[PDB]
Amino acid sequence: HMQLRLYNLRVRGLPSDLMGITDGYVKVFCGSANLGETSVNHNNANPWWTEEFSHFKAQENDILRLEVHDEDTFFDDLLGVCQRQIKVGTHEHDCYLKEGGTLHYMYTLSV
Ligand SMILES: [Ca+2]
Ligand SMILES: [Ca+2]
Ligand SMILES: [Ca+2]
Repeated sequence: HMQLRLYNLRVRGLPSDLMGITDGYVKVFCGSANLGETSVNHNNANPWWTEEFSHFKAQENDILRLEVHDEDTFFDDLLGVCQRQIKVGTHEHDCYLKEGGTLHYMYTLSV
């Protein structure tokens, strides 16, 4: 087992919602294990989140998948997906979201 820690999620420049400012949250997977989701950062085009995510059964080269969604009343909209293979150490990354904006994040993979 290796330990993965995913943290410092933030987005710059989310697009408009159908009505007003987007209500973003991030869902986190590692090797298709569901690691959970952040709270919704309501009415914020440039959110950052305090939440962090750990996975104590990771392996090097597992695929980290980050999904940025907009919360809505009837159907949430998936704005973008960032995927990469995890490497030992601490790494900072950014990702351009299909529907607009850029996601920045860090992770640490250990032991
Ligand atoms: Ca929407
Ligand atoms: Ca809103
Ligand atoms: Ca919304």
